[PDB]
Amino acid sequence: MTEYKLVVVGAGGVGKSALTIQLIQNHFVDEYDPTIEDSYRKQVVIDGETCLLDILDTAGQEEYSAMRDQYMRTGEGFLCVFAINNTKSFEDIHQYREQIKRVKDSDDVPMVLVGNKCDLAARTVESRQAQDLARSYGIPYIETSAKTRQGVEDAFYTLVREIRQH
Ligand SMILES: Nc1nc2c(ncn2[C@@H]2O[C@H](COP(=O)(O)OP(=O)(O)NP(=O)(O)O)[C@@H](O)[C@H]2O)c(=O)[nH]1
Ligand SMILES: [Ca+2]
Ligand SMILES: [Ca+2]
Ligand SMILES: [Mg+2]
Ligand SMILES: [Mg+2]
Repeated sequence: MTEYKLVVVGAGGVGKSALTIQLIQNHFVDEYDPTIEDSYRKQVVIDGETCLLDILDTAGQEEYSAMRDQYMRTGEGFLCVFAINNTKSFEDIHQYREQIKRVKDSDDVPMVLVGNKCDLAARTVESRQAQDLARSYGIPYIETSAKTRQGVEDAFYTLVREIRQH
């Protein structure tokens, strides 16, 4: 069938693993175990097409960031994740997009900007700010909560739909 290689990137603690695990395994990981590099696979039907999703869950911690470049190289589409209660994670999105552009040697790589932890009330990144960033990149902005599952499928499926416009 059709395989889509998705890669989840972004600062430490923003919820990359929680997001991926919610999508693939349908539960919320409450604890924080920093990731090195993990992969998940799942068959799903997206807009009538049977899809194999290969999802790479990457390290956001510099200390665990080892050979992230080598893992990112294979990706066909990237979720760039920040947390809406972590202004620095938003400010650092550019670093991740730059790394993507380097590893893919392209300025045209499918991506979605994701503002996670939208269930939390200590918001310091307003939707409009993130929309403006996404607009400058020519990509969608979607808010998610790995905790409530809000927007989780939408984020990943939207990325698949971006890969398809490639
Ligand atoms: N309230 C809330 N907490 C969340 C959400 N997503 C993740 N968390 C919490 O935030 C912490 C970090 O989540 P995690 O998914 O491990 O982050 P990460 O981006 O994978 N970290 P790392 O880069 O170190 O691997 C965990 O305690 C997790 O429960 C969310 O949408 N809402
Ligand atoms: Ca643990
Ligand atoms: Ca390069
Ligand atoms: Mg993780
Ligand atoms: Mg402000």
